[PDB]
Amino acid sequence: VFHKIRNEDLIFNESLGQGTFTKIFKGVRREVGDYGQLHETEVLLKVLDKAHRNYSESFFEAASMMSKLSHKHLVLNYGVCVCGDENILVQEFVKFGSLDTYLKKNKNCINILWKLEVAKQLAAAMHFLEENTLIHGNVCAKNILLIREEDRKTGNPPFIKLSDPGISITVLPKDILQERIPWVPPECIENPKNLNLATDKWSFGTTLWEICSGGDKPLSALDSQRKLQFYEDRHQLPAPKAAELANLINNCMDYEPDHRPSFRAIIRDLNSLF
Ligand SMILES: NC(=O)Nc1cc(-c2cccc(F)c2)sc1C(=O)N[C@H]1CCCNC1
Repeated sequence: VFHKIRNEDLIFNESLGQGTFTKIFKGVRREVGDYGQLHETEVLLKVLDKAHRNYSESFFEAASMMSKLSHKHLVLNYGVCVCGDENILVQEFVKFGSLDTYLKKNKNCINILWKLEVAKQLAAAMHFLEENTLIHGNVCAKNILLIREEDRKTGNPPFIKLSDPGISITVLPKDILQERIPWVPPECIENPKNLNLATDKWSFGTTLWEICSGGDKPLSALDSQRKLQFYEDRHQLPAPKAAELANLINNCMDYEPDHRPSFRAIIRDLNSLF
């Protein structure tokens, strides 16, 4: 199902961080492109920790998810590297990296109309998954990649893409899920089998909170057991200073999954701002 790329066509360079049970690297891919021309393509190389190769089917399923469909806001997958004892995804390389990084570093420079722009693009991506009845399962600012930055001359907005969700929370071990509170919904903490489309509405609300808070991670001062108890007492996240989106956030982060608004409704809400 995955296109096969030979290890000798791939150079592994700098380390770009890690995900849950994964390492990610900037790489270079030599390939034949349109019109027969040879190219050196920057790629993202994503390697599943060999200590955790038992999650490999989830690893590769989460990727084929993003390539079932084609959409302008979904990161492209190029294939899998065929090299022996290893599990390596080859993906589009996004130059400006993760949204959470970019929010922390540019906290000052971001205004309400940049949040709103990014928030809209994300909602358009989620709307598109919605219509296809496709669950992402791991919406968060770190899984949003900045294709391009705002341009203060052309007035052109940033453009973001959504990364694949990684190993699924249906198989991940319980303390990973609990540390992912409050991106993981209450119903999924209670039972990961409760993964639904309404999962992504909650996480979207958490991601909007991240976007309005300049790289702050919600509930970060709270250890695991307190995160759990936050959900027992049915608390809501604090209103972000930039508070234009607090009501939308709370509306998405509804403890009742069936009451979370559709992304069509969310987009209307976002489009009704001055
Ligand atoms: N495709 C691509 O460029 N990805 C990509 C590019 C990143 C990046 C790009 C430029 C500079 C830099 F420091 C990092 S980070 C990242 C990524 O996908 N990170 C994972 C880590 C944890 C959760 N899943 C997101």
